[PDB]
Amino acid sequence: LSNIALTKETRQSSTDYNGFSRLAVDGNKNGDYGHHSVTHTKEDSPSWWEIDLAQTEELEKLIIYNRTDAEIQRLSNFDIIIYDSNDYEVFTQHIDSLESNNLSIDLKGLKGKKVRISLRSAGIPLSLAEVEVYTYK
Ligand SMILES: [Ca+2]
Repeated sequence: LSNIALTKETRQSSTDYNGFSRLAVDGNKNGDYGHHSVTHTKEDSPSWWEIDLAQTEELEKLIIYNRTDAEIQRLSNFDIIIYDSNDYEVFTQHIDSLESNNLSIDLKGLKGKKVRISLRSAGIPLSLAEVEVYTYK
């Protein structure tokens, strides 16, 4: 397995507090906001974040690392949406809440090019410490 998320092109609904979208693919899973490795949107309707894998890949695993210092509850009631190279949805999963600072999803070789994480409660900022996307097997 290799983490092909690293340094892929990212974007998000908006940015607050220097929480750039790229911070979720910098290879640093520290969720303490002041360690400067956690994304942050404004209070959007909805807040979302997206990664472009640059071409279609066989996806083995997705790992999402939450913020940990404060407001950890914000990463809850959300959707993970995977799209093909033509921007059509190929997979959706709804998440009620995280119990630990992270969630792992096996994708069993699902082919996709883009991954969006989008909150279903409007007004809530999205903050991610790290989103890792594994291919290989
Ligand atoms: Ca990070």
